[PDB]
Amino acid sequence: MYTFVVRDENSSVYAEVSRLLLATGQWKRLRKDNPRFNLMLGERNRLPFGRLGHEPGLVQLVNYYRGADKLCRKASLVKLIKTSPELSESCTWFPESYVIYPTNLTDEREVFLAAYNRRREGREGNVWIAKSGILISSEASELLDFIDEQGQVHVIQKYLEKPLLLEPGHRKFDIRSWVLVDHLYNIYLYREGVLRTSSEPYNSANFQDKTCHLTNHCIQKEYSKNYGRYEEGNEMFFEEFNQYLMDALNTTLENSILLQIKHIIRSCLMCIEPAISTKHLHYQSFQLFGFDFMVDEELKVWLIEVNGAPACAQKLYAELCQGIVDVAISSVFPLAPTSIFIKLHHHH
Amino acid sequence: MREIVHIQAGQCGNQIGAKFWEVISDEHGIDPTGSYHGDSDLQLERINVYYNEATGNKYVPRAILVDLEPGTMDSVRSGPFGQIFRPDNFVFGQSGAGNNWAKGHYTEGAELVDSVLDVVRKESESCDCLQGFQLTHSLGGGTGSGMGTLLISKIREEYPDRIMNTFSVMPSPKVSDTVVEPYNATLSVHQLVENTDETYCIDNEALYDICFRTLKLTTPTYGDLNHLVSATMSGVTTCLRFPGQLNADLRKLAVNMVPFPRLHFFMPGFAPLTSRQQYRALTVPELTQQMFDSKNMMAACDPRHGRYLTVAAIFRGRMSMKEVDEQMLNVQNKNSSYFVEWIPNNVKTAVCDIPPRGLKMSATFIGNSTAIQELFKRISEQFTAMFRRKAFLHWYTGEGMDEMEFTEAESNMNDLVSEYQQYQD
Amino acid sequence: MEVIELNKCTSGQSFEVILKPPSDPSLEEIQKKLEAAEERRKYQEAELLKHLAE
Amino acid sequence: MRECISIHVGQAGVQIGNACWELYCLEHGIQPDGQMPSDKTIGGGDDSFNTFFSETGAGKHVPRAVFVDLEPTVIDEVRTGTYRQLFHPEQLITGKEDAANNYARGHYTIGKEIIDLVLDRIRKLADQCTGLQGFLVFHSFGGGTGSGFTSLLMERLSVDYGKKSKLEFSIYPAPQVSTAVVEPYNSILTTHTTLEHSDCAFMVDNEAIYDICRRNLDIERPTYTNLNRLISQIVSSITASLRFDGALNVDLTEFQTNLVPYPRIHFPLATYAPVISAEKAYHEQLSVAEITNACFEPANQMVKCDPRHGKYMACCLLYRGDVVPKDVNAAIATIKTKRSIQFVDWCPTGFKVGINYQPPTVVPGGDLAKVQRAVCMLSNTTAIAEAWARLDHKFDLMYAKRAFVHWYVGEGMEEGEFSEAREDMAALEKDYEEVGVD
Ligand SMILES: Nc1nc2c(ncn2[C@@H]2O[C@H](COP(=O)(O)OP(=O)(O)OP(=O)(O)O)[C@@H](O)[C@H]2O)c(=O)[nH]1
Ligand SMILES: Nc1ncnc2c1ncn2[C@@H]1O[C@H](COP(=O)(O)OP(=O)(O)CP(=O)(O)O)[C@@H](O)[C@H]1O
Ligand SMILES: Nc1nc2c(ncn2[C@@H]2O[C@H](COP(=O)(O)OP(=O)(O)O)[C@@H](O)[C@H]2O)c(=O)[nH]1
Ligand SMILES: O=C(COC(F)F)N1CCCC2(CC2)C1
Ligand SMILES: [Ca+2]
Ligand SMILES: [Ca+2]
Ligand SMILES: [Ca+2]
Ligand SMILES: [Mg+2]
Ligand SMILES: [Mg+2]
Ligand SMILES: [Mg+2]
Repeated sequence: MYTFVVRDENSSVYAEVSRLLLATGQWKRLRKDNPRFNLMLGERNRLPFGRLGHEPGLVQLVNYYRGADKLCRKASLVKLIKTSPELSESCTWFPESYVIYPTNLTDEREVFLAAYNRRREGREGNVWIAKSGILISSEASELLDFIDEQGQVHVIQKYLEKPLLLEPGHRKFDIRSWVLVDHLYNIYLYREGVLRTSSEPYNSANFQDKTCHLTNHCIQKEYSKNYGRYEEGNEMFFEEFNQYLMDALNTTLENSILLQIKHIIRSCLMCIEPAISTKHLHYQSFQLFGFDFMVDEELKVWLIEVNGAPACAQKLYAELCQGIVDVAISSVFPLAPTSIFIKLHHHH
Repeated sequence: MREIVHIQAGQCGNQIGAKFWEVISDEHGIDPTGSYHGDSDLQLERINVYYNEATGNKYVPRAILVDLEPGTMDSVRSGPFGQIFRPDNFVFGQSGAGNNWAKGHYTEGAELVDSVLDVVRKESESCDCLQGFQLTHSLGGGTGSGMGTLLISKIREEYPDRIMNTFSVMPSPKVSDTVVEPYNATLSVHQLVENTDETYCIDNEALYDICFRTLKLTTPTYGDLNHLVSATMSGVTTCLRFPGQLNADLRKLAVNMVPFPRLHFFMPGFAPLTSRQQYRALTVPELTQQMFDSKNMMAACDPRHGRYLTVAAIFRGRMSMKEVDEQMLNVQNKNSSYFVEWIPNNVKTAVCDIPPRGLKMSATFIGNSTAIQELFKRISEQFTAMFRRKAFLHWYTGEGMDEMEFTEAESNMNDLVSEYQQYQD
Repeated sequence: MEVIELNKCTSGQSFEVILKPPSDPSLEEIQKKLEAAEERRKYQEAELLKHLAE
Repeated sequence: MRECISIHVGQAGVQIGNACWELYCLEHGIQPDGQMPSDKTIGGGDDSFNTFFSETGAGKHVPRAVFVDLEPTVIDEVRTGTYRQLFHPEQLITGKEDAANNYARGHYTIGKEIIDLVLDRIRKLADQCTGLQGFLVFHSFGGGTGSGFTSLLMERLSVDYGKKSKLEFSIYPAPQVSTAVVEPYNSILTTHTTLEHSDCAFMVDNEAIYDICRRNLDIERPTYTNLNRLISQIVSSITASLRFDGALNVDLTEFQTNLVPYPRIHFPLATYAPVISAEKAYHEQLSVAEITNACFEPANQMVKCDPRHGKYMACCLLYRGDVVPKDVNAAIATIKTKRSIQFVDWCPTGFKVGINYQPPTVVPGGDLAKVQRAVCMLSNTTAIAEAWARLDHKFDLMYAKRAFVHWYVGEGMEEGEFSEAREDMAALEKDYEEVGVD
């Protein structure tokens, strides 16, 4: 009889996993403070990794990799890419980025201004976006003044000025890919991705209205007036987006976009494997990731950010959650296909 | 040289204590005349914990037999091992106690208690370093109950910093001598709450139901019940009478089993308990499943009605100690809802290579469970059923007691129950 | 990757490797604490004997 | 030459001490009778081994050790053991009844009556020293003696030997080899009153030694003899510099200098390799880089934690056997390019290396196989704070209910000393996070 605890009541995802576990009639849920557990669906912040793997006779498994925050943080990712030799500073799938600490607090302010002035003199598009509360602007003075107004670390990166727009609509979009890494450090990619499309026509002469620029499901559902017009919940799934790429562009989602996505997921996760691997550890880790990509009018994929506690599309909770029980939990605590994942083999 | 002084008081106290020395004397190789005839030096390693060494390599138990009537003790002296007990250690009167707590505690008992302390002092003065005392007695009678608790009160006065342990038989109407047993039991429980470090609660109803349902004894006797207590008493004292990586003295066991001074009442358990299919080998999983099963519990309390504060199991015989740890960690991690989460690792296990006579391997269970409150709840209800009508009170008022003293015992135990309740949520 | 202070002897040797430059209670006070707890024991035991005397 | 007086308190300290001096004798070539054929200077000499052994005119080499236990069962083994002849009866001190796992008992009740006798016997060893360096105190966290009486001896040693250094070898409490439930209380109590009296403390978690015995030595249920024969290997590696010719960690002061930049953070993590089962017909011998690479595997750490998620403050590599500096630097280079070794910006990113050409000595009939080369890494990472977290948490679970507190108060301790001890650990855990996390 396997036992688990729940310490993140907000996790819509693992809320379903915990639901499926009990459905098997073989997983018993304990109080969140009961240290005699097999599986910890742990909290987001300040998860007590140091207390794991110290119970005699219990093989303990947790749903967060200790140290993955280096990849799921705005500033940490920029530092990781610029400093890591595996990714190098010349990484061709991550927009030019800079860490900018607010002046009321190393910092890459001058390093940022140098590239900015170079672009201004070169007649090239000099539109950047600051975030950590997001600001889009083409004047460097505005981006820095906004970060100083705040008190937290911000990151300034190049704003993709030639984004691929879906027709009809002439509208921006992003692609979410869920990626599951099990205890053996295999990289499994969910066959089902979602496009959170903007229901507004992309306008390049006005970054003030961040409705046609920010494809966030909450912004399109709060500050957009065409929400849910072309696709339900501003969410186009791989089936449709694939058929579109063929009819309009005469290419497939696999060749034009997925190969690059599968290559970006690999390079990022493999880069940090020696730092977060639980191969020879007294406990075992696995985690679900949400990668967000941008696609330009040249069919080139760019990495926006990585989410460590990602939510799933309403239509894909049952399939993915159960899949998280098959390859993540049951692979360590089996019960007495046609996989819904894509194993990205690599060298460990 | 951490000696233990044993005292047995009253009919039940002496009949059980008799079989106890009969059991361990066999395990240590001490024949009915005190001479050693074993074959393993492990028998003698800690032999001096319960025996003295006379001249000629004779081993004499360190026990003091006490009763207010000669009858019971006369039987022991004529019984199997009666010749092994020190003659001076027989301290008895002639009036009897009449199943009256007041007579054992205040009148008859008070006249004989000073002379029992004379023998206790004499046994202690011979100890290199006295661990503490252990009393065996019933609570429903008059001598073991009334005079026993008077003995503890005076032993704790002359030895305030020694461990006081008791095997206490709890009365039950299903296995009753007289209707005043709840009165005597309620009066003793308050004494034990104060002046004992560990009390092993032994319910006569549990012993009876085990003999009828599990052991398949059509008509159980007091002898039949005493077999189970003998085996249990031998089991709990295994970590004391033999060598092991434990190094457990009475005070060390108390420090790790009693998280609160008043909640020091334990539920013992034994396994196996086979009916005569008695030669079959019992596996480690079977020993464990039974040892934690309530039908093997001797307090007549369902542990699944409360939570374990601490648990201590002893395994005897040649068996995979690895497999032992596996099953123990399987019991806890399969029913963690019954162990308090605020005492980390409150379940400990010891192994012993010498099994009891006639068993390839066994397991003795010692649990400090909040479910024990159900026992005191029984006694309290039977006490109040009569006391509200003042039934049978004349026996006690005639011996010098007052009704006020009864009301206090009533409350002092209801408090005890209430204390067990808060730690159960 | 530098080696500094290399010392060799018959039974071994020792050296340093720099990979990157950087960026009581008196005796009286204890007797009191010891005796303080001894007094709290004697007071606790007095209340026990006072209890038994009653 | 300066002397080192070892002190062993409680069962764990006494038995570990027995296993170490058994090893010291095999290493230095001393027989059970205290005779040392190679020592050409009889009854005297200022050699490197004389820091741990004195010499009688009869040529006997007597450890500079004191064994103390509030109960005589454990120390009676030394009196009639194999090396019963090494010690004279004055070196072995025993009591009548122990502390029953009650810190308050070993410190106050019982310790008050025996403290002045232990110091007197130690003074007898000091009087045989021409320049006493310090003391090596071996004890356990969970025992009432090891925890309770140790902290009292440390306070008194700081008074009678103000300028002498004091290192510790402490046993961290592990449920798999313990029957005590109150060990968290004792540990947090003894660390509080000992913190400002110990200059450097090597913690060994039985949980770690236990798994190393099951994993490497194929021992299904290891005993204390197994756990101790292995710990005396690590202790040997850490004390070798004091007992052999050399230049690294030549005196007890160098331990505080090379390993403890901050006073309170005086708990270096220890990693050892290789540990090879002797029952293996023949093992392929590991290289300098492979054994050095193992020093960053959590498997062979004396305290299970993830150094990757901390910051190193210092780092010592102690090699024994066939090791030349060239190989060490080669392995280090490759390890830096593959491992996550984050140092603190206010500390050099470097490694001190010691090499002794005599490979690890193996006890005949022991569990460990003879290897050609082995290493012990003493690294001071903030990751060892994981240990304090586990312990402090168990303390909080019980103390929230005052469970078992009546036993301590009953022996004269005040309840305030509990929270006062706990609040110090809350400060200790804070000093570690300020130094490591960003
Ligand atoms: N590694 C190792 N640990 C031991 C050894 N002996 C005891 N321990 C550990 O020590 C802890 C208990 O402390 P003890 O040394 O037994 O207690 P003590 O110092 O003798 O003090 P008392 O309570 O008075 O007996 C437990 O966690 C044991 O696991 C040993 O020989 N080796
Ligand atoms: N450099 C860039 N170029 C183009 N668009 C960008 C961009 N940076 C951000 N965006 C827009 O912002 C959105 C992503 O914002 P970001 O992910 O940084 O904020 P967030 O993390 O709070 C939302 P999420 O839930 O995806 O994590 C995308 O829809 C994208 O259209
Ligand atoms: N288990 C057991 N219980 C007994 C035995 N004899 C009496 N009792 C119980 O003890 C109580 C009677 O007390 P008893 O010892 O006879 O009175 P005392 O001699 O004055 O102490 C009753 O509840 C009986 O059920 C016995 O041999 N074995
Ligand atoms: O004193 C009592 C009362 O016993 C009662 F409390 F259970 N006796 C019982 C009736 C016979 C006796 C001689 C007078 C002894
Ligand atoms: Ca009379
Ligand atoms: Ca010499
Ligand atoms: Ca000092
Ligand atoms: Mg985000
Ligand atoms: Mg009777
Ligand atoms: Mg001890």
